[PDB]
Amino acid sequence: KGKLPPYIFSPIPFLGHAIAFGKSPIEFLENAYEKYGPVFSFTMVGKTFTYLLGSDAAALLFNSKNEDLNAEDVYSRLTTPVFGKGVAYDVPNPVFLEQKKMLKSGLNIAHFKQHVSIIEKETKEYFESWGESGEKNVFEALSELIILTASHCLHGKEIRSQLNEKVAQLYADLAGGFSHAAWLLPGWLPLPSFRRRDRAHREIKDIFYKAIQKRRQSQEKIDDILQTLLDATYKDGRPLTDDEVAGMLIGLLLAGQATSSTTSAWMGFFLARDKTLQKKCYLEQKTVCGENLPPLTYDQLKDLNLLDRCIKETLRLRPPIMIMMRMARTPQTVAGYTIPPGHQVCVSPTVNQRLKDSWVERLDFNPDRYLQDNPASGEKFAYVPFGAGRHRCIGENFAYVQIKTIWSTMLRLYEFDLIDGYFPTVNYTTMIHTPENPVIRYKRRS
Ligand code: HEM
Ligand SMILES: CC(C)=CCC[C@@H](C)[C@H]1CC[C@@]2(C=O)C3=C(CC[C@]12C)[C@@]1(C)CC[C@H](O)C(C)(C)[C@@H]1CC3
Repeated sequence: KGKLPPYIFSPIPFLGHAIAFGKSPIEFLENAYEKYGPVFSFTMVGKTFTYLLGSDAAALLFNSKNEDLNAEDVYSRLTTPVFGKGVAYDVPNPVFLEQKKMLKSGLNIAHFKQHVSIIEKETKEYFESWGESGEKNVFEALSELIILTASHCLHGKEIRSQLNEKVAQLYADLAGGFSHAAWLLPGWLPLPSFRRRDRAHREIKDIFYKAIQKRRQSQEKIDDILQTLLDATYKDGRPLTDDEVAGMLIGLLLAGQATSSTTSAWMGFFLARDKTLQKKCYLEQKTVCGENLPPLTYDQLKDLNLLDRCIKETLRLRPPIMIMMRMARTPQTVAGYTIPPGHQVCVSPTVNQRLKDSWVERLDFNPDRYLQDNPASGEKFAYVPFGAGRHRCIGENFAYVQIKTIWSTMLRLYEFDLIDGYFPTVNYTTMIHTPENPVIRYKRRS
């Protein structure tokens, strides 16, 4: 009822902080935290935004019911142009919850066991074109490759065979629609995400009419994923339209690719920058898999603990998801403040995960930080790259399978280096932080 969180003055009448935030969001929220503490509001584009920084505040959002802090109210703008109607934030949460469970069917030890071989092969195949040595763009490569690995692993061999590396460029433009601008403005501007949704939709639509050409009198007794969707029905019983199916396959692919490819690229540069550490990851491959480095198996992954912490530290310093957003529909209180209905409520993993008074040597890439007590273990919500509560990621496990496998394979192929000391800066083009000038030097390993 009572007290609003501290408000941050802007001299710009309706825009508010839209420009400064859009240009440098992290810097902004860090500065805001030092001056206003962990809970504050500011205006952007005639709207009020309340951020919850650090673990104790962020808990309000993470522990929230969707009825009170609503996701789709914010997210539908961003994702409905990308996935299309009928799926995700374009439907009630009870429906989206049903879809979420369909997609979880593919995600268990059974499938992961097969995934590891697919991924290792796709990777090795892909990086032939790099030959023995050079200087190349590793982010473009992983973007291409992970289209292939993700579609193969999650979507099946059939779908995979109709996709190729040109589809990465569709997906860059899909992900291009996850921008400050798209977040805050009505969709009438130079977003070509719509063209790429037209294409990615068509591409995925051929595939239904392919299984459906057989679906008539050919009932598949080969286990697939598109099959699961076509075969499945909602709680109430109704079957998914060809449109629902299609959207969910676009989303599943983006899910497997967008967050993984930026993360994978960053790890590259962190390891290229710290050579001692890259060495040990290589040695770990041998210690764990044997000096003769045979093909990778799912069961080897759980023991690649250093690489595991390298992924963890990358997601700490460069999470692919910088902020999560909800719309307050009912008043809410945190830290002695009341957030009224209408506030957009936000948390930032990026910020939480380098908080000046939580994370010692906050900006250092040190994966050994997890071998002593640290906020990821000793706080509930200081480390949240995959989120928490009712909205959290179903795909963390697959994600780690893909990135470990790709980077296990890649360390076996090459030794990586920076080019004249240059460590990529952050590119805030989109709300998925990619690295600047992501060209890595590489030569043959061993
Ligand atoms: C590094 C890889 C990934 C990261 C960092 C990541 C991160 C996240 C985060 C932070 C959320 C929370 C959204 C929110 O609270 O508003 C989320 C939700 C989700 N992610 Fe991911 N994700 C990744 C990979 C994947 C993969 C591979 C899949 C599917 C196979 C996937 C599917 C989902 C789904 C279905 C949700 C649920 C959204 C909701 O319930 O509102 N993600 N992810
Ligand atoms: C159901 C199918 C159609 C899509 C399922 C995946 C979808 C729920 C996941 C995948 C992409 C995803 C998570 O990584 C993303 C977000 C939350 C949930 C999403 C849409 C969101 C929307 C969370 C908010 C972030 O700021 C940002 C806009 C970058 C991402 C975009 C990607």
